Amino acid sequence: MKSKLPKPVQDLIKMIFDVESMKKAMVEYEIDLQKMPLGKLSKRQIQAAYSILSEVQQAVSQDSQILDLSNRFYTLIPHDPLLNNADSVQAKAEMLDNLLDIEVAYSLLRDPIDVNYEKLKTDIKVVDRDSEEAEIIRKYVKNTHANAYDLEVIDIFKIEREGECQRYKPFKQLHNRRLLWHGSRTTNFAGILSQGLRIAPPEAPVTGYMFGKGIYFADMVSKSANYCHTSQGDPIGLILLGEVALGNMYELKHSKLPKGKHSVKGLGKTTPDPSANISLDGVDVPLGTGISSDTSLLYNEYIVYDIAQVNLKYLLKLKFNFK
Ligand SMILES: CN(C)CC(=O)Nc1ccc2[nH]c(=O)c3ccccc3c2c1
Repeated sequence: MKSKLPKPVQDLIKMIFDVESMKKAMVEYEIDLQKMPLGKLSKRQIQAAYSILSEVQQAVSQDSQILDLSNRFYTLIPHDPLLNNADSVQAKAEMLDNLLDIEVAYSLLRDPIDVNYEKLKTDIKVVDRDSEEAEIIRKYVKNTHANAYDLEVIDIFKIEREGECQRYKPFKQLHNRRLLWHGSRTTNFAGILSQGLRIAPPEAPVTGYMFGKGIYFADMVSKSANYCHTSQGDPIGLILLGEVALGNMYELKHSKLPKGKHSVKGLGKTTPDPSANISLDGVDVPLGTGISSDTSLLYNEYIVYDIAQVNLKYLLKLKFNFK
């Protein structure tokens, strides 16, 4: 029966639950879809591939011994590439980080649009273009952009994740609560809305993460926009905006969080203008233009090591221009 959901929401549900986009990504990840289809994909083997990927990372102590386990990974994950380098492990690490959010997407998936919206267990409300919050969101995109592509906001959604507010409740008393970006691939978003924003498992190798396993954020929209993996063919992507209770920040230029700190701030070369900082709802919004800050980073990085420190507030349907 005719759904009463708005068109930008209706079209977003079609986008985040696109079966063809999932199979398309599996082809691009070189995965042999004939020996392992989309359906026969299981979490039990993804987690097993990780514990074998971390064993290749263990081959730091000691070439014939490495390839005996390197090919054993290709036994679990069919491919249609020798894993000995640290770069080779990180590449397959990002693949499994993406594959798991597709296994979650197709698990939920297996009128129809209204069932899928409720399957995600989230309230997605469209934000009007004339609203005050739309100007503040559009200014944050236009001013915190670094120039190889141009960004234009197609839609703004106020996303209310089920059971996230009561989870975020104790961290709301923390100081320095900022509104930061989290960019991810269009396919992962079905899992990001149901399970939420998560941290990498202990099975996964630590080599791939600069500041260890946690939830990574940025103040510059362009930084997170690169993690959308958008091309000339399909330029539409999805980026998030979440309330991150940072509090006591551990400022790093280059173990686990000191007794007293609550977050890590990887200092960068360029920071959004602090004299142009708006404190909307008692939450800092660094929508100023990029000014200069020894630092081994592009721009600033904000990492939290507790899933509850995050409260996903907005969602943006972005269009990418290629010059
Ligand atoms: C630490 N890594 C690059 C491995 C990885 O796949 N994680 C990952 C995965 C998704 C990420 N998304 C982001 O928006 C982001 C922003 C600033 C810094 C990092 C990220 C980010 C990082």
